[PDB]
Amino acid sequence: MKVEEILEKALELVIPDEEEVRKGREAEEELRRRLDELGVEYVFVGSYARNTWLKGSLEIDVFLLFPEEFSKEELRERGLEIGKAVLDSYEIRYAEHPYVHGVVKGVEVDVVPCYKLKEPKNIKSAVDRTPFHHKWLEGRIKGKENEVRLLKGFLKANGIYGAEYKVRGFSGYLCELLIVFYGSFLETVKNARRWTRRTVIDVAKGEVRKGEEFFVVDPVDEKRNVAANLSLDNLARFVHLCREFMEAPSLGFFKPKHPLEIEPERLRKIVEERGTAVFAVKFRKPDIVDDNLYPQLERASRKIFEFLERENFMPLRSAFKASEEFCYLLFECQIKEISRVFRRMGPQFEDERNVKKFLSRNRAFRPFIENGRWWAFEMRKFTTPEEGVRSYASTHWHTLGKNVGESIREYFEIISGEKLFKEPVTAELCEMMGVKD
Amino acid sequence: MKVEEILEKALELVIPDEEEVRKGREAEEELRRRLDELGVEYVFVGSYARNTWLKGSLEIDVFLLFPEEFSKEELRERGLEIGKAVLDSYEIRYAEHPYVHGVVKGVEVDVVPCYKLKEPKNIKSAVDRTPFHHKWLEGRIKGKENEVRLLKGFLKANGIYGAEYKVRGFSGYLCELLIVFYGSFLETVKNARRWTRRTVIDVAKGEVRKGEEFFVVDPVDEKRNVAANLSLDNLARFVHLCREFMEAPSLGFFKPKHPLEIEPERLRKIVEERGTAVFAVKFRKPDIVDDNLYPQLERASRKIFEFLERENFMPLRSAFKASEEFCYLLFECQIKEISRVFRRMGPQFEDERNVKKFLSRNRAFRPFIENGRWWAFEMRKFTTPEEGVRSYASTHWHTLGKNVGESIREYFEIISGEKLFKEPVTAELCEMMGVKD
Ligand SMILES: O=c1ccn([C@@H]2O[C@H](COP(=O)(O)OP(=O)(O)OP(=O)(O)O)[C@@H](O)[C@H]2O)c(=O)[nH]1
Ligand SMILES: O=c1ccn([C@@H]2O[C@H](COP(=O)(O)OP(=O)(O)OP(=O)(O)O)[C@@H](O)[C@H]2O)c(=O)[nH]1
Ligand SMILES: O=c1ccn([C@@H]2O[C@H](COP(=O)(O)OP(=O)(O)OP(=O)(O)O)[C@@H](O)[C@H]2O)c(=O)[nH]1
Ligand SMILES: O=c1ccn([C@@H]2O[C@H](COP(=O)(O)OP(=O)(O)OP(=O)(O)O)[C@@H](O)[C@H]2O)c(=O)[nH]1
Ligand SMILES: [Mn+2]
Ligand SMILES: [Mn+2]
Ligand SMILES: [Mn+2]
Ligand SMILES: [Mn+2]
Ligand SMILES: [Mn+2]
Ligand SMILES: [Mn+2]
Ligand SMILES: [Mn+2]
Ligand SMILES: [Mn+2]
Ligand SMILES: [Mn+2]
Ligand SMILES: [Mn+2]
Ligand code: NA
Ligand code: NA
Repeated sequence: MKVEEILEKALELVIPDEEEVRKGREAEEELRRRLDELGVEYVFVGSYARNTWLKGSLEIDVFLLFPEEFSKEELRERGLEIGKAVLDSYEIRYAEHPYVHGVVKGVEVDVVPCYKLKEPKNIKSAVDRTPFHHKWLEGRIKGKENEVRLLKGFLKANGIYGAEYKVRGFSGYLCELLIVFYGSFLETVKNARRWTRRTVIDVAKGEVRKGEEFFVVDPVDEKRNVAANLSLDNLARFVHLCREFMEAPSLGFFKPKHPLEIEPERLRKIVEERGTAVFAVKFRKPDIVDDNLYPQLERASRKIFEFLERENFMPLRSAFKASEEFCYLLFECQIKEISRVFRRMGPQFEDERNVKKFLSRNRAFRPFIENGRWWAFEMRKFTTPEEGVRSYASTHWHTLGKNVGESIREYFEIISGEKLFKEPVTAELCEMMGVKD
Repeated sequence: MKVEEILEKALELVIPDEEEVRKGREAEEELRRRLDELGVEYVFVGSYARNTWLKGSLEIDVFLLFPEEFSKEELRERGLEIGKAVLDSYEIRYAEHPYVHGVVKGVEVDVVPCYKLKEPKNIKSAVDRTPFHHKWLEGRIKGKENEVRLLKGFLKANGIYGAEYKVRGFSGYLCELLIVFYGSFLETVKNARRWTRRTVIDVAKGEVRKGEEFFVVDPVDEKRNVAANLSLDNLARFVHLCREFMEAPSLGFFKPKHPLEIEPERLRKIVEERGTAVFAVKFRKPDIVDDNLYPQLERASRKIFEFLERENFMPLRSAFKASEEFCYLLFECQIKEISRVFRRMGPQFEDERNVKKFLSRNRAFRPFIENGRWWAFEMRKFTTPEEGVRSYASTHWHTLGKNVGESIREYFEIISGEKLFKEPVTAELCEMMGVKD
């Protein structure tokens, strides 16, 4: 319905509602009140400050600004003190150096202590450059706030907003840098059609060039890749969505797909048509934060995938899910049953001592020579992919992530069939198998 | 029972019997009679001449010796004429240049025409060096005739005597050169324990050295490998048999193993225990000689093996058999059934034009991105190895050898199970699966 009219309608799905904007301003004024009474110098940074936050993601970022001559724990101990006095409730979170996360009048706030540096040139981590992030964007982004919200809404409706590990998508700072570089949502989307996995966007030089990896150069620190947490596959999904949108634009690109919600009977039918083995490893969810859990689920699922490939079960795809109580690692394989017998490699015929050792073992069938080398028929200890994973998980839990592995050691189950379709995984199965509406 | 006493007992299994020696001498005298009346110059060569032929392999080789100045077809036309006058019956065989094979008083004779060269130095093929083979061996092998017969009997009882393609073993000329080089059967067997696939035996230089392939240098022609038709796997089998014999010598090494002769019920049991797919391609045997047929059966069986590997049926081993009326190509696979669905590779995400073409095809399930590249779920046209070979044999017969392929084009069958155990292939199946006594 013409690109320009679709973008006007999308603004209603992307701009926060009335009670959100008011809820936020009440919390900000109260927060100013408490900090001012303590005599601390501070600055509100982030998407709240710059009026670029997406509908439904209200969150207030504050940095406490201190004299340049204070030690490492003079900023840690003192900075925390103020953060605990100013919030209704709090939690010691850990991004790189510890900060405070809490609530003020029912609104999430982060309080981060750092130096008051005149000019940046002083490297440490991402914490100490964040004030300079705000300083660089403030007033380069003025007038373009809705362009930022269009880009964030687009990305969110398609599951790729956020740099946290559950997502591996686009951060808020990244969205704002893109809008500054290209000028608008529409120009971002038109130009991203030509991005590659080697594209380097150098915001401070107004330059695009080729490199070894996808790299967005932080204008505050030339060694920092702002797109570091963006996965290759999510970059690919975004380039394809940009091409599709420009080919046939729709308001539907700004709305989240309502899920498949299939009945166990239709899934049973689909699994019968495909002729595959479909199963899950179930275990208790360890008590750790998402940014620690999700890298472990990814690793555990890859190590089991690699086992299935090496054992000739021909895995197609894998997925994983965490609920409140349990985690699930999901697999589909092309092979449901393999023969008991397999071929084990022995030595070359010339090597007399090692040939004697190879032929000494008792076996049911006779070894043989093929292309100058000895081989023997031997028996597998499992013949289905479910039996294989039971064995792998019981013995090699120590490679499946520190905490995920320790949980599997205590308890796991392999589930298939009518039992599997009753766990909260039908949505992940459907996506993994490419099931249509 | 002591190596030396075993070798004395083996001489009875290796030396021709009474009526064989007499049957041969009658045919030789008659043959001399007929050639002498024609005024042709000739010489008896080969294992008959030198009294080195194994029990049960009586055959007389004659070469007709002609003046040096006769053209290529002056030796072909004239040489044939004499060969047809001298034999009771005949056949035009083809080794390299045509010769005559027939019978005299119930004994096989070959008559080959070639030049009467003073000194060898005149290269053409293996035909024109054969008189010089005899000349070089005559009287180097005197006194060692039973040593040669021990070596041939050893090799025969173990299925590796003969350079013809059905066997790919040791020729008679090769056995005689080995006995000259090492001095005896026992010294041959002790030294062959250390042969490798790089061993070069240079009989004329009294030297063993290393090369690129196993090579026995003809003392008449330094460019000719006398062991050219010996397979790598039969060289390996011979080195291992030599090691075993010296470790625990037995008369049993000179006797042929009496076969397994299993009942269909025991084979059914074994196939059930292994859990594999076992099947054969059956077709009519083309009307051609063995040295043409066996290379074609080997090729056809390899091309089908390579198909099964490429289609993920995990073939273990293959074999082949020709009876009087039919041929059989035999296979055992680890996978009895594979899923209908498989993963087809598409283009990298960057390549917009080729991505559009890939996503245009109608399919039952949705394509997906993985590690920067597009993939699609598609459906196989067969799910068992038997169904796969039916398809391969029907469409790609043109790669299965000229004559074997043309027969399969006219008629073939895939046979498994209780039907398979009733064809004359149980012995080849047992060997292929390493079945024990
Ligand atoms: O791990 C890190 C490191 C550094 N920072 C830095 O802290 C600042 C605030 O981090 P946010 O991710 O909250 O940025 P935001 O407010 O712009 O976006 P949304 O909440 O709307 O998603 C950003 O400017 C970033 O540079 C992180 O956010 N996370
Ligand atoms: O490339 C490979 C990898 C692994 N393997 C075999 O599979 C097993 C598991 O290999 P994994 O890599 O899945 O588990 P792990 O890290 O716990 O390995 P280990 O420390 O226990 O060795 C190993 O014990 C190895 O022998 C291979 O044979 N080849
Ligand atoms: O293809 C060829 C080429 C050449 N020759 C040459 O012709 C001669 C006779 O060929 P034979 O193989 O009949 O030799 P043989 O008589 O020594 O052994 P057996 O029959 O007892 O097995 C051999 O000396 C060889 O060099 C072939 O036999 N075949
Ligand atoms: O390495 C290979 C070989 C073969 N193939 C595929 O399998 C088929 C049969 O490959 P074959 O090599 O078994 O038969 P052929 O000689 O008759 O091959 P064509 O002349 O018909 O091509 C071919 O059509 C080829 O596409 C591969 O995909 N990869
Ligand atoms: Mn924020
Ligand atoms: Mn924040
Ligand atoms: Mn927070
Ligand atoms: Mn930075
Ligand atoms: Mn392990
Ligand atoms: Mn002969
Ligand atoms: Mn002959
Ligand atoms: Mn003959
Ligand atoms: Mn020669
Ligand atoms: Mn073909
Ligand atoms: Na195990
Ligand atoms: Na076909």
